[PDB]
Amino acid sequence: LTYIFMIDVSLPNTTPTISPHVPEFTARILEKLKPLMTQGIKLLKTILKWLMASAGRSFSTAVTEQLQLLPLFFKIAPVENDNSYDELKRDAKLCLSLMSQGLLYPHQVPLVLQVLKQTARSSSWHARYTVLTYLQTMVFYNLFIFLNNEDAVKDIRWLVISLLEDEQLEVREMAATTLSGLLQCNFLTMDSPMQIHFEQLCKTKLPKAELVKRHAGVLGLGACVLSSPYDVPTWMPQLLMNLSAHLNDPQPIEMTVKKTLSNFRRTHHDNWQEHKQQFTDDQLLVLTDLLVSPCYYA
Amino acid sequence: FQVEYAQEAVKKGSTAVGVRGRDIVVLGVEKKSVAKLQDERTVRKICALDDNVCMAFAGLTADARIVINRARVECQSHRLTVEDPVTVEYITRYIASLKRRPFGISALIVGFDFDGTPRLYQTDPSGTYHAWKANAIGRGAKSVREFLEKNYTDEAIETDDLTIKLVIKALLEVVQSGGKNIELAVMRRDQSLKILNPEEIEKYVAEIEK
Amino acid sequence: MFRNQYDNDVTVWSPQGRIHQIEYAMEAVKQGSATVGLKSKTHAVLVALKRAQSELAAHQKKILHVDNHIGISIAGLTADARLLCNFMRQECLDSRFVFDRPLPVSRLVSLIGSKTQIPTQRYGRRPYGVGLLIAGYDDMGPHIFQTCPSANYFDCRAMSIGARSQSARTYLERHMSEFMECNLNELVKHGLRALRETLPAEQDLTTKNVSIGIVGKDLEFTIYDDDDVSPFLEGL
Amino acid sequence: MFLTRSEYDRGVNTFSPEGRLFQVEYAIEAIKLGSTAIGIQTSEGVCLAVEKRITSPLMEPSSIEKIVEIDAHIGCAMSGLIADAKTLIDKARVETQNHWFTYNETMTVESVTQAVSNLARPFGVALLFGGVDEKGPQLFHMDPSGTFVQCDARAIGSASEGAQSSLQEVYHKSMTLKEAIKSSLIILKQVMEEKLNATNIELATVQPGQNFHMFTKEELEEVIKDI
Amino acid sequence: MEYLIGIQGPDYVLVASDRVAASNIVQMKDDHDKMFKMSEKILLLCVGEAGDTVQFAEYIQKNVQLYKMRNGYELSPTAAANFTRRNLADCLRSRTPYHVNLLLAGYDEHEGPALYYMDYLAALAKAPFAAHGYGAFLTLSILDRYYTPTISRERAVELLRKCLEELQKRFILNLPTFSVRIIDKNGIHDLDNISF
Amino acid sequence: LVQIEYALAAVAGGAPSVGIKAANGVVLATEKKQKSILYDERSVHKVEPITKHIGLVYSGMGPDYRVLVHRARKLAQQYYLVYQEPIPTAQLVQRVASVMQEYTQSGGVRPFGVSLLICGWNEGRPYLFQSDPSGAYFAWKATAMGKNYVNGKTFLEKRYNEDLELEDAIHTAILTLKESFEGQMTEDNIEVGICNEAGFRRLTPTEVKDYLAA
Amino acid sequence: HAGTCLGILANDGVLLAAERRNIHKLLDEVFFSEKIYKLNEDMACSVAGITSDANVLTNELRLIAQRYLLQYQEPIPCEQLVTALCDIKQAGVSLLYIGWDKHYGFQLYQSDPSGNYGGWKATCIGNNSAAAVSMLKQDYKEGEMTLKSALALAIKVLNKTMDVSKLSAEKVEIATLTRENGKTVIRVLKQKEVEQLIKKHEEEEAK
Amino acid sequence: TTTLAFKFRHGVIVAADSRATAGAYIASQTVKKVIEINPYLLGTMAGGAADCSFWERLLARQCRIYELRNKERISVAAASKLLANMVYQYKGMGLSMGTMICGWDKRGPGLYYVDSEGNRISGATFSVGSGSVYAYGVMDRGYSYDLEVEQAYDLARRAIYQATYRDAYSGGAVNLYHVREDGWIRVSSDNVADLHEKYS
Repeated sequence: LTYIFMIDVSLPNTTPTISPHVPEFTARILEKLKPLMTQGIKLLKTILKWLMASAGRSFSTAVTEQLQLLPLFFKIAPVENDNSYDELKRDAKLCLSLMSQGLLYPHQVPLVLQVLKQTARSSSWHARYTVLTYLQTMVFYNLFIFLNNEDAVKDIRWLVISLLEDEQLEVREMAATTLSGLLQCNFLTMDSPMQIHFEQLCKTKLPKAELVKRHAGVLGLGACVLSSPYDVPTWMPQLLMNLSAHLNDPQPIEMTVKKTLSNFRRTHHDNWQEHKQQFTDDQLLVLTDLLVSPCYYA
Repeated sequence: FQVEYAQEAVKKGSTAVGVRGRDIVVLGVEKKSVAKLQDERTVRKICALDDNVCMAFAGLTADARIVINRARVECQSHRLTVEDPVTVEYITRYIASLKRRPFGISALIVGFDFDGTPRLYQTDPSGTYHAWKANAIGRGAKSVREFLEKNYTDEAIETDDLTIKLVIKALLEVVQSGGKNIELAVMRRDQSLKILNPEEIEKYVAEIEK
Repeated sequence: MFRNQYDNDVTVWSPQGRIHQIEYAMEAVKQGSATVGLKSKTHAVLVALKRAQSELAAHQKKILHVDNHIGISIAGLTADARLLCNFMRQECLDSRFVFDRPLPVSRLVSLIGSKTQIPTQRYGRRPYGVGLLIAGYDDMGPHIFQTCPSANYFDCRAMSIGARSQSARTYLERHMSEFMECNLNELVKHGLRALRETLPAEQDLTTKNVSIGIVGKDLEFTIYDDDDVSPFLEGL
Repeated sequence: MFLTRSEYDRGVNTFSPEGRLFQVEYAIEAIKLGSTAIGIQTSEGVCLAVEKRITSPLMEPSSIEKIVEIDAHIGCAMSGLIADAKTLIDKARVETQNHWFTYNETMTVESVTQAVSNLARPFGVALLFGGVDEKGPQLFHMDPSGTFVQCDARAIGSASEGAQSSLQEVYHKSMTLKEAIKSSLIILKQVMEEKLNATNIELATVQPGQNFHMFTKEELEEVIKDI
Repeated sequence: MEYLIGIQGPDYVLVASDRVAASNIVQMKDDHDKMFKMSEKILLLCVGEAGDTVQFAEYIQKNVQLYKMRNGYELSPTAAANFTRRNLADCLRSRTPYHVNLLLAGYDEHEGPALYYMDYLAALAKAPFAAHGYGAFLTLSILDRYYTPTISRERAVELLRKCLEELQKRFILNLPTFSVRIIDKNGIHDLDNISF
Repeated sequence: LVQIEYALAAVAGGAPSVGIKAANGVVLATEKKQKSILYDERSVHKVEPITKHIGLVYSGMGPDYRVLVHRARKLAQQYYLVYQEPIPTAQLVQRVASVMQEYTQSGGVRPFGVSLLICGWNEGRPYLFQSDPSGAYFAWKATAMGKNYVNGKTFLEKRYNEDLELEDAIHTAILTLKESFEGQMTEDNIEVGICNEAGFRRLTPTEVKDYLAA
Repeated sequence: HAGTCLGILANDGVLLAAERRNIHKLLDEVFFSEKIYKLNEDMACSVAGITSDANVLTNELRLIAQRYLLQYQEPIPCEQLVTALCDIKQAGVSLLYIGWDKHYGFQLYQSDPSGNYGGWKATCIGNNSAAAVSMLKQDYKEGEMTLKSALALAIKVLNKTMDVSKLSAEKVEIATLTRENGKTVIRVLKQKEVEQLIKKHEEEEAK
Repeated sequence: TTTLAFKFRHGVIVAADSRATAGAYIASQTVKKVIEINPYLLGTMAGGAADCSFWERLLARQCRIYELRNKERISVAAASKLLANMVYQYKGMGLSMGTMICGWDKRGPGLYYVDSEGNRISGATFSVGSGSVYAYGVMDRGYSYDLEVEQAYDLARRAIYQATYRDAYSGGAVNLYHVREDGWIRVSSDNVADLHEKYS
């Protein structure tokens, strides 16, 4: 099927060929996969094995009628990506890896971001997880298509931050791993209403939904901490001190502050004699004398 | 890491199919071509472990011959200490725990376990092992196992019709026209392990072609 | 960036005459939670602060029985603390079997520092990443020996080790002249006050995360559980 | 997203200058990968539930049992590989029989968990020991650093931190066993998005009056049809 | 003592043994097979002390069964005799010798039938006929009298019964029942039990 | 096989040694120079006996030779205690070359920087072998090692003829060391050992001076 | 690739055909067992390697061939001696094995250096093996082969793989293994019999 | 000491006395000489008291580890063979054992006399001890394979009584167990002085 549809190229001064079309066929595939969005899951093992073969073996890697095969693939692709899963799951995870690592034309940045904002809106936490791991290897291999369409970098920044508020913990920690990498590759500048959105989210009362609301600021401060692993900027010692104030918080918060500070100290012992000059003497006594040790030291 | 290098020879080694029945259990492997001047006796891949247990393999033929002659001692060192023959799960758990690096083979250990119960197991090279109704190991194992999932229920009425319209019909899904390219094994409950000669192996294919 | 060459193994001297791998193992006693030990010429008291993995879990065995007259206090790897504690228990049993007397607390700590020094000199093995506070009672009175991953050991009037213990060593060095005349219930308050200064201003010494170990003159060594520390935390 | 290594990451018996052992933690971090197991200690027993992850219909489900029987009064659930933990179930089974032979007692759940942890390359599995002792029903977690602790409820596995946050909301210290069987299978429906049947879960409870009991295909059906 | 006997013909290795196992003055089992089959065409009649028989003969039975599994073909009766003689000899200088008196008997497709004898010191001797126990003292001279080398297998059963009637008349132990089986070219059959 | 190729560089830097198998004898001639007049020429010996009938010379490293001359003497007496016959020269070299192979095999131990020339006499037939640091060994009619052995083996191939006697082989062995000597050889600068029906013996220096008058 | 030994199976014997390779002129032409190493009374072998690692591999086969005979008082079957070395090489030279046993008759094997063997009707190992493996596959009646017809095939495929102008009649080492009067005979054929097969080939192939 | 076991159609009976002696002195008469291995096996304590109560408590350990590993109860033919292989390693060192592994398995009723000299034989009827010769003739004349359960209780109960009546080293009280298909049960612990009133 990758050679049945190789002539449909969309080259710049071309003509729609007589040879059969991808949009005329994929619309029929969605008509057969409409109960999913047992005989449709049998059809996925031919579509996924086709989309695995048309990765770099076609002259346009993403026809827009194929892009809504993604929300059907996100809810199937597993999280751990292990050899114990089914062949439907294992071939759906490494089909998403070949589409995210493929290019896209700059008139597809409203079209794929409409899908991923729809897929991670509210379907199931496997789909919210894999949209984040779709994005991190898709706004990197297309990193300057997105930075030209300045309306799109506002939509990535919305989706990553609005998915720190997820009801599933495993989703929101990938949203902070995604945000920490986007800050690191300078896809998202650390503006002031980003930090105001987290610093006015950490100071959140806990009466006993409020726990997941308070945690997402601690993910957000921690995403900024992990974003510069080998430098201490001017904003850096401030959002380590009030990041360290959430150390005696309850336990979903307490792991994250212990992961962020123990990963801080790991990467910042290379030339810490040059990093400690960006700290006050009153702030070195906070970071040096602090418990982030794992369970096997207690 | 090191176990992944074991599995790459299972995916290239010859196919091994086993189903399990009400009274008999059947192995069947793809007898490959050898050479023009190679005597094809020493290249048979259905080995007997004891009187009530035998196994196929797929992978390195060097590391298989280590696994077989270690499992053939534990089939006999069991009888010294227990006097009872091995259960099929005992020698399967022995082979899996035997598999520094694991020995790069995947086996289909079949047989009976002193109460007449039919058994069919699989030692993947990771060290894991579990039960099976019908299974496939080798080069075209994913498609043969998909074929055996389609056909299991009303085949065990006759032990002849169970074990050709499944087993030879599952090798014929991947292997050639047959007769000289199928090594087929069958054992009844507490009789012997009999490898069918190709005068009788071509007999059963003619019923399948009809 | 700064790739040190003299800290692969523990058998490599640096040109400063300073083994880095031993100094890196001494930073592993700063990884555990703080514990305080102190003595009074009557009863010797270990006070410890415990951590839990989560809620719905116990905290930790932080103070361990060694003999009837010796107890220790973990700070560092519990994998190496359990390895030293089975050495100290058996050595106390061997002296109890042979001489039929309690092993002197000064002499067991000498047996640790002979064992602890061996991985700091031979290739492959790593130092014991645990520092013990050892409370004892011998014929010569009570003892608050401290062991370190660097295998020297320290007889102490009082000592706190662990994380944020420098604020607790500051407390104990201010009040160490008053310790030798305290009662039992007064000394443990000084241990709980020393343990208190290792906490933030938004954390409290609850009875769930405080463990107290006491050995003394006629009192055998006994640890105090999640509810038995309540007669010690109430008067505070 | 990006790879940020340090220079103190590839040495086993080597302390990091903050006093860490990163060739221990990175092995332990590489163990939260298998099917999620949840154990809940109640005052009337202790439940043990686990996901199963069967691929083919020809595979018999009764032979990838990731919940085993240590002795008649102690159960155990695994996460990691089923063959990685076979040398920990062997010592736990033998030490309860060494303790029976020598002392004519049932070994307590803490002491089986202590004797298993004394073997600590670290392990590649974390375990949940569920059992009824003289202290009543108890549950012990057995992290791959050889660190063991008493737990009221503890989820292990891939989606553990995230099921543990659900266990904190649903647990209380006056909880019945028929709740915790259903309250954990709510969470197994959360941590994997499939429908429950007799092929994707295994559940086993250890009550005071009864021995260790693995639920059968009828007893698994009568619980899933409630929730 | 327990009783063994073997009569080799041109194509058969007729062997018999008592079915009695005794403690002190009582006898505990009335149907005790002392014959161990090792291949389809060889046996091993083992008597001797308590315990050493079932520990040695089971050791030789599974190590010869291991030869069939590793190779497909079974041992010859001569090589199974020398394999049995090899293990019994080099263990009698060890701390744990065996006090087993053996009578090995097999058929070979090429070499023909064969009866072997060894004592507890493992001195292998191929014999046309042999016997063990205290009852060997009576029954060898019926065999020295009436054995031709070309005796039929039906005249060997009646030669066997003359030896066993001598034990009924003259021997002091009660050996009432005997297990009798033949080792012709078709394998190990099992003749009817000679009993009195 | 890297250290084994480098041990042969330590052999080919060593002093020249020449062995020639005659009709009724074997001759082992070598270079024993001293750096100064201070060295006692007769204190240490390079041509060295193993049995009454086997001797061996080397080219390469001095101290590594003594390990092999101490093992070859043990292996010749472990034969003689068992079989009560003097060891065949073929069987001695199989055991010496197994020792030299045993240090290439095990790690943390460098190979020997020694090639050996092993003469002998068994059953009225002469023998001359050469054991390499690799553990390989070859039977020779005439060969040479040491400095300029490529020039030595081409020199031997022109002046070898299997009908020559033992006295004629001592001349063509000293003439082979003469080509790569760089000096004036006295009775002390070389060491010759001959092996015949009477056994192995290294020549006394007054016996060598008769051969140096040719 | 050093040796050029090749095996050929027939109805009444097997034959090894190795060439004696002499690099330098001053190497002594040894009068000992040169190229075909006899293992016991009914089995021989030949290696594709140097004559020092030959003496390790053959004197290990001879331990296995005599630990068997000490234990069973029968000669070893000619596959178990192949298998027991292939188990030792599984934990670095290729061999051939000719022999006879009462089970599977005349046998020929070829041990890989990895530890794998196989029964061959004719094969080659060593120098220019695939040049002569392909030449045997051209002309070998796989079943209709007499001993002398196999023996003429050997000096045919050796005249196209080794040397110049004489087939090295004093440097080729054919040994045949036959059955005669119940015992087993291993005949390293003499130089007069090895020269006439060159003469019976140079006359038959020129005419 | 006198023990007794016989297989009949409804399982296998185990009978034993209760007296342990010190040469001539009676140490106690309350000895549980039927060693309860686990709910499906049971052995008798004939010979030395420690040498049976150790090696069958070690058998009970080993039969349990078989059950946990292999997910099935050990057969009686194999649980005796474990005991025979354990005590043959100490042959000639002075173990005064001798016992009868009883129980039910897939093969039917199981009964295996195991002695310290290395014997291991199956069989329908056995009797071990110093008064084993006296329990034979009462049991051999009243044995059938097709008894009743109430008849097979009184057969073994009386055959131990006649054994205690002639053997000076056999006495105390009888202990009668019955091994049916779903395990063993204790049916009586009748005193010998109380049996003397009924039988006479």
